Amino acid sequence: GFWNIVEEDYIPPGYLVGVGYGGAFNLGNPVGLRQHANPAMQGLRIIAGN
Amino acid sequence: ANRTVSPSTQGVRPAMRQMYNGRNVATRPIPLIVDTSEIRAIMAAAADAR
Repeated sequence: GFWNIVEEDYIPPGYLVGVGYGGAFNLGNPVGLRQHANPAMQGLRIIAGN
Repeated sequence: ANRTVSPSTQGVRPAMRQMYNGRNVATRPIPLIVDTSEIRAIMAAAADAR
C-alpha cells in the first residue's frame, strides 16, 4: 500500500512501528531530545577523579 | 467506379483516445479518490492544528 517497509533487527520480534512524515499536517520525527541548560553539562564528558 | 456511400463514407474520423489500460507495466498507482470537501477538511484541520 503506502507503507515503505524497512527490515530492522533493532525492532524486536512481534512488533510493528508505523511512523508518518510530511503531508499537510507537516509531521516530523516523533521524539524530542533535551540537553541540560548548563553549557558544561552537554555531550559525553570525561572528568578527573578523586 | 464504385459509387457506394454511407453515413460512414460521408462522415468524420472518430475522436478516439486510449483509457488508462493498467496493463503491460510493472506497477499501477493506488486509485485514491479525494473530493474537494475532503481536501478542504484536511487543509483546514492542518491549519487549525499548526
